[PDB]
Amino acid sequence: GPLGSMENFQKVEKIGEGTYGVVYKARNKLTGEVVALKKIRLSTAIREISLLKELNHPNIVKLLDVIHTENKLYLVCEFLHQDLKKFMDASALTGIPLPLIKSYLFQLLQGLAFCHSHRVLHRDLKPQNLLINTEGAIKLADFGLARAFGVPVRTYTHEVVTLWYRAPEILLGAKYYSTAVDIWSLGCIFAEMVTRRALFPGDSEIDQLFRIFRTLGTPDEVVWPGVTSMPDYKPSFPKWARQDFSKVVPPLDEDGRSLLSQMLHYDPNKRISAKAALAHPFFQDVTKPVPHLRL
Ligand SMILES: CCC(=O)N1CCN(CC)c2cc(C(=O)OC)ccc21
Repeated sequence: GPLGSMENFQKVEKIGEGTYGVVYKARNKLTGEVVALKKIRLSTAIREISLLKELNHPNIVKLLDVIHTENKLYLVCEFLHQDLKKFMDASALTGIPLPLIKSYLFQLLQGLAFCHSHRVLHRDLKPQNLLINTEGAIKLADFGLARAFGVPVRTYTHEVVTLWYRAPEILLGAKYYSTAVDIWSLGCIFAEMVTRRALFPGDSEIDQLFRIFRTLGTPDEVVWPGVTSMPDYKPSFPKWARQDFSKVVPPLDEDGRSLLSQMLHYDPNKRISAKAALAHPFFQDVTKPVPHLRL
């Protein structure tokens, strides 16, 4: 077993925790570089992860190296100074300005268009893993693997937001997710930036599914062909009627609501793609504003 390959890094503070890893702000004792370090205590993962080292995009957090040591895997990443979750909480009383919301949505759709073109899915987009900098950029981080691994961290306080961004086909037991799962997650994040409240804040898998049903209507073969034969579908689901989007995301203009409605189509095969969404009229006036960041 290897040793010593981490002596060059000085942990500065903890910045995140997940089911299978802990994330630190760290200073390379030699380089002087400040990085983010994910520590996973302990195959197909090595090839899948090392493939993420080549997916380089201005809207994807750069993965710098992958360091295997003493039955611990380290991921070394570029460091950003704030995540969208904290920025959204910092703006809860003022709201994020719409031109900045639009900029952020456009950039993340650019990021997803890139990954999806390379047949990479994120699988777990959440405000907490969208990272922002002072110059107005936002970046995707913490790509979810197809086969999770690593010893679960016993100190992991779970989070209320865990299921809030999960696409309905995942919740209904689809075995093979498509890139449409990421568009759903981003639509949920788009709505939350606009309204300052989570769109579908479910606290169990069935609560998550039912919160979606009460808002968009219980799906049937009319809007989602094949849904009634999905693994976890139950003919005994309650039958809620669809609400109108004017009530779900005020104060979003008609272009925004139109784009959002397409990001939240039940049928993954009808849900808009990242590339098509970039062409939506909502973005004809997109700009790149500066956020006001504290630290
Ligand atoms: C290499 C570490 C990594 O894989 N990830 C995904 C895990 N997290 C979330 C805590 C993360 C945060 C930051 C960051 O700059 O936070 C301010 C940078 C990278 C990562």
